[PDB]
Amino acid sequence: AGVKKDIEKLYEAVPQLSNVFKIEDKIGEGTFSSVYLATAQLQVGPEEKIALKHLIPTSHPIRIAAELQCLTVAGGQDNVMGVKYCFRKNDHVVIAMPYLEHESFLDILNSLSFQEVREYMLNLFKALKRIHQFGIVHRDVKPSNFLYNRRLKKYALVDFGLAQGTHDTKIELLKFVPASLTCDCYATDKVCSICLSRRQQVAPRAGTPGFRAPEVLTKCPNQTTAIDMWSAGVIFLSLLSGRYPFYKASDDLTALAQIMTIRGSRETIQAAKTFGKSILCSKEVPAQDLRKLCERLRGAGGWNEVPDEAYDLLDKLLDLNPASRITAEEALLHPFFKDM
Amino acid sequence: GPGTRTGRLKKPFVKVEDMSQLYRPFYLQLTNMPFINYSIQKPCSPFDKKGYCECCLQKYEDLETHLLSEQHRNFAQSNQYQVVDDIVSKLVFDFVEYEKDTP
Ligand SMILES: Nc1ncnc2c1ncn2[C@@H]1O[C@H](COP(=O)(O)OP(=O)(O)O)[C@@H](O)[C@H]1O
Ligand code: BEF
Ligand SMILES: [Mg+2]
Ligand SMILES: [Mg+2]
Ligand SMILES: [Zn+2]
Ligand SMILES: [Zn+2]
Repeated sequence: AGVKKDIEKLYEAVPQLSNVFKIEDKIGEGTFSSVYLATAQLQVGPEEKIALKHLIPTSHPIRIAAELQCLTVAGGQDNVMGVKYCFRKNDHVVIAMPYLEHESFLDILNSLSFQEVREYMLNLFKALKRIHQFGIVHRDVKPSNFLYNRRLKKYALVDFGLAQGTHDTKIELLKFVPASLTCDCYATDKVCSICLSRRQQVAPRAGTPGFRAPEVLTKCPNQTTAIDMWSAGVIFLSLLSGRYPFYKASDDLTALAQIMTIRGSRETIQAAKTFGKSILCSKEVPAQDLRKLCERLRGAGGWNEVPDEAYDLLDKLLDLNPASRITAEEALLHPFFKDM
Repeated sequence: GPGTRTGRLKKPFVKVEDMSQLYRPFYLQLTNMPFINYSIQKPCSPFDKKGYCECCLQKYEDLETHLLSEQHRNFAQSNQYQVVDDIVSKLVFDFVEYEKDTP
């Protein structure tokens, strides 16, 4: 009913779709898009399942085209989703991708094996290595944007709607996407009318707060491909601990406080200095040993044999310092992936 | 306190400030700071319409209303989507297209 009307409105908005696709169901309902499952006939192939991503028509054309261009230029290889076609009528743009049937991350956790964890992370790093080679910062790495088909052992990083370019990005369109006074409250628990009256610092939009790196949470102006590696580390932390969502926060500073309870308040404060942020935390909390944290959260019995290499890689992904944080290319060379 | 806009943050708190001191600090105050709960059963966390149209450069209170406004329809029908069409021109359409069904 509610889905049936949405499908009817989509056919009305882009009438060409009615003569190509049998739209079966709504599989994504985000703030800025809706995704539908459809069946199509290939001219010189079999029938195919297709995901149709309808972008919110308030999106600027440049942002629409930049997302499409990530898929056309970087997609189709190394576990990065590609695109078959794109249909437009006025402000209604529908991206047609091959549909990858996939598991929900809660179902992944329910039958997870250690080798499956290794393969999942390996294939995530292959996709991140490729998009980072093109100078794309995804900004929204999380399980719902990384599709996994367990039966086929097939993977696809999707959703470039929040992506930004690096300075030397190879996605052309990503390039196109009173006075403040000092006071003596700095590095204290004080406020005053001077610091309270300054304007707000602004930063590009990122994804879910529980997957944002500390430099994103603190609104650092320089946000690099390292932010995606932090997000990958959060996925790994969920896999090793069995907890999802691991960080449960709807605002940035709550997420940061949770991160400090895992990685240490003093450690986070020292790292933040290097990207120009002063953090003060009235309650000091120690850094957690990652093996003990994951083993106690996941349960005992039996997964007690996880190798040291797994938690070492997790430490490098969750490096609070974005400069020393491991890269996707380096992660693929890490001892955790011996023989793969 | 509030009257003078001067004083000290009630604890516990987290405070974040840009080191150039150009921006208002960000604050977090909670009754309790986060606590890692190992006893809650997995997979639970251990810590357990209005919008802006980039086309019209305009805030809106209801999406469906805004999409039908004269200024948005004017943008929607313009040449501003050529940047999208130029990418589509490189893609190959390989689906079967049916004639419209008629009685
Ligand atoms: N090519 C695809 N194959 C299968 N499912 C998809 C595909 N693209 C998107 N989806 C599903 O639709 C959801 C929303 O799509 P996404 O591009 O992530 O939109 P949003 O930008 O709104 O998050 C995804 O989380 C996934 O479940
Ligand atoms: F919500 Be999508 F992951 F932008
Ligand atoms: Mg998404
Ligand atoms: Mg998205
Ligand atoms: Zn002050
Ligand atoms: Zn508009």
